[PDB]
Amino acid sequence: NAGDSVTLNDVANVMYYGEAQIGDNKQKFAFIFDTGSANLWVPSAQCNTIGCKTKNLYDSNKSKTYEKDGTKVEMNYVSGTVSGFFSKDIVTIANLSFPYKFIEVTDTNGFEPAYTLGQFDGIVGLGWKDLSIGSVDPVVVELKNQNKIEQAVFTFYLPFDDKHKGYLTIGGIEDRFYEGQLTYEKLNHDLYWQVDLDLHFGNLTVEKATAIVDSGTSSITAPTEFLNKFFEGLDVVKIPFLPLYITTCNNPKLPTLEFRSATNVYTLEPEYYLQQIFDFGISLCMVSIIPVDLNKNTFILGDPFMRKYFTVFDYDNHTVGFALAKKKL
Amino acid sequence: AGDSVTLNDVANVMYYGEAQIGDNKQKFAFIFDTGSANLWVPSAQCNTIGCKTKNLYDSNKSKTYEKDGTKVEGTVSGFFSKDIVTIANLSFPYKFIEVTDTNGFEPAYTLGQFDGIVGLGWKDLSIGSVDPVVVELKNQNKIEQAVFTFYLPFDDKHKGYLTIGGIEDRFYEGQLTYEKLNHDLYWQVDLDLHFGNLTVEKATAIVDSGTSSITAPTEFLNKFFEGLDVVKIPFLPLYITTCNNPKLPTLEFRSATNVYTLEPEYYLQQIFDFGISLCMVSIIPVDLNKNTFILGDPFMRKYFTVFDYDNHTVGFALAKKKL
Repeated sequence: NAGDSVTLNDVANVMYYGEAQIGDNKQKFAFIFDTGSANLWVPSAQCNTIGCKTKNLYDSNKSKTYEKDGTKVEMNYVSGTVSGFFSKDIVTIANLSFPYKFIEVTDTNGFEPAYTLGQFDGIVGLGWKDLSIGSVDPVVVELKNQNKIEQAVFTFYLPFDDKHKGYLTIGGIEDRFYEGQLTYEKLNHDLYWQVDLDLHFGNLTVEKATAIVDSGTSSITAPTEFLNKFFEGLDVVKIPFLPLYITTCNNPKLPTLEFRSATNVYTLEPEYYLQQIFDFGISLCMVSIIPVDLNKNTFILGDPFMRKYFTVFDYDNHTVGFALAKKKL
Repeated sequence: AGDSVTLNDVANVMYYGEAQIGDNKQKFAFIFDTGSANLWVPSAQCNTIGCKTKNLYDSNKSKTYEKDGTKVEGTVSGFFSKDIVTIANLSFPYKFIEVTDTNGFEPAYTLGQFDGIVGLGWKDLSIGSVDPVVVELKNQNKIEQAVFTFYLPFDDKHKGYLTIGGIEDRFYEGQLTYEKLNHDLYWQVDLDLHFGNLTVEKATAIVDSGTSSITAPTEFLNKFFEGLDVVKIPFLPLYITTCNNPKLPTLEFRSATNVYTLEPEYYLQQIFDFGISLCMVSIIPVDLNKNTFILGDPFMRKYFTVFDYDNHTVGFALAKKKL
């Protein structure tokens, strides 16, 4: 149960990034690690677009272990659209080099404006394999298969705020990151890490909601209609044309969020979904609860929820685990 | 003698009006945009997330459709088409873009209540070298001068207007003041600028009905904002200050012969009010050519604007508060 960690750098509580490497010469890139998708991708040396103009581009010419593939591919998100092509090379994460098949991205035009605004180069998928010929095993599964970790498991620890680092630990669950006992839940489908829940948000309930636990979303997200009802009488103001929700930091009306599994209960107090945004004359916060319409009743438990709950993702037992993150390491 | 399209203002970020294409006279919502030079409508064969709630142009239904198909394309794509456009019951043969892919309009194509954009720029700004709609109309004897004007209502509770073919009394006070274009491209103009402590000689200023803000290059803007008590939201183009922030200076723009100003009250939009009153500042960073600034809606709300092809000028006057 010996773990292996990539340090995660926290920018303003909105995105967490870590470093990994590709190529025998070990080209460095910044990544979001995204439990929502399955591939590793990086912006290619031959990505022209404006977005790529600022990023670290992967150069195959300089890697003695590169191996052409050339298969064009296009994968999509909430985020949403991205295109390019498969390449094999040696990838290094935390300290483990392994041969992987990844995507060089040459088109990032439906990754705007998420991409340009961000200080990541590409994305490490920590999701589940596609049933397609021959999609790749996700990096953590591959590691297990190559016998480089003993368990196909990874955890997240995100620090309460700006002044401390976060951690993606691969291949072992480390006591240092939480208090009490992990609690575990069963998954319902295997596209991603999806959990069944009963939600109580202020006056609002939904029985049998499904929550994606997703490390690369910086908010709790919920269907528009339901979030519309959520905010009413809460004295939350939406900035027109922006996904931005502002309220007074000490708003006493703002409820503690409950999510109920079969046996368990997790709550999310205001303080974990509020980020101070302004401080002249009053303390003004953004609320990290935003509307995204996905499948029926589908909610995403992103960074705010994980800032409270250290979370374990076990491919091997098909479960997600939860416990109170330690306040200091 | 003008013809005006009514602009509806949503939240002060964008104004849209209606136009038509084709004999079956299909209707669409357009941004009327002096910072471009083509007409773009979404195509019936647009697929993307965005297009799926729009009014999509269907050549098949219009008997006056004439097929072009020339591929056009930073990151919006389609093909050219000919058909008759009607704007302000002025009807004309035109070459526009049917858009099939919407990602370059999409940091908020989906969020906006528009279908397309009618460009109001200069032919040399156009893809495909299209005479501008107002030029056509003057050539065709359909209006009286190649001239158009914008009146933007200083809030939601009022209609705005794009008037074509004439400069109308009803929109302004005092004299009109004119600047000659430094180039026939954008509606662009040499101004000396004075933003607080920063001055800049002979900057170029694009007068732009499709931008919702003033724009300045990045470094210059972040310097303008230092010590003003303005804060940026991580990760967005949003800047928030207290509404009666007394340190906010009036923008100043000078030509050889005229002076224009823009006080805080024109570049601030109220945003929060629980306890204290908070504002968003309609000045944002954009990097174009070296000393190029955009004078967007915040400026045009103070100043009624006149765009004149014949005399290669823009004119300015204080907009009537009440029509």
